[PDB]
Amino acid sequence: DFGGFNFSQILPDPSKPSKRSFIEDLLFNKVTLADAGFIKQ
Amino acid sequence: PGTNTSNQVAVLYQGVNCTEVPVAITWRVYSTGSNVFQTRAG
Ligand SMILES: *[C@@H]1O[C@H](CO)[C@@H](O[C@@H]2O[C@H](CO)[C@@H](O[C@@H]3O[C@H](CO)[C@@H](O)[C@H](O)[C@@H]3O)[C@H](O)[C@H]2NC(C)=O)[C@H](O)[C@H]1NC(C)=O
Ligand SMILES: *[C@@H]1O[C@H](CO)[C@@H](O)[C@H](O)[C@H]1NC(C)=O
Ligand SMILES: *[C@@H]1O[C@H](CO)[C@@H](O)[C@H](O)[C@H]1NC(C)=O
Repeated sequence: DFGGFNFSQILPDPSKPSKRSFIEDLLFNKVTLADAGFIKQ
Repeated sequence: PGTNTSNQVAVLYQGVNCTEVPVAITWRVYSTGSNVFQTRAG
């Protein structure tokens, strides 16, 4: 009850395995990385 | 930790998988194990 203001799209989403928000997921999807370097999985 | 705190140390093999060090077996006494722990860093 934030006086009618909405923060759902920027607050964490518990459903996903990662606790990123909707917009954070959008940003991570948009930016593409290279040379992961994660035990060369 | 600090040298005067203790002479005990731990060794991290960056980007190395915990099977390669046993496979190899430079000091190698630490390769015996009993404390091997695979992390995302090595
Ligand atoms: C606060 O955050 C946003 C907008 O400020 C709202 O998101 C969407 O709001 C409506 C009803 O409020 C609902 O839309 C429905 O979502 C379901 C689940 O994804 C979807 O299947 C439907 O087709 C429909 O789109 C839903 O609550 C929510 N999600 C979507 C995709 O729109 C939110 O409702 C606002 N609520 C609060 C308490 O602040
Ligand atoms: C290590 O630093 C000084 C000198 O070695 C010593 O006085 C101090 O007690 C030691 N620190 C710890 C946490 O043991
Ligand atoms: C390499 O390390 C990962 C854990 O980060 C492990 O899942 C995988 O089995 C290892 N690959 C081997 C030993 O070939």
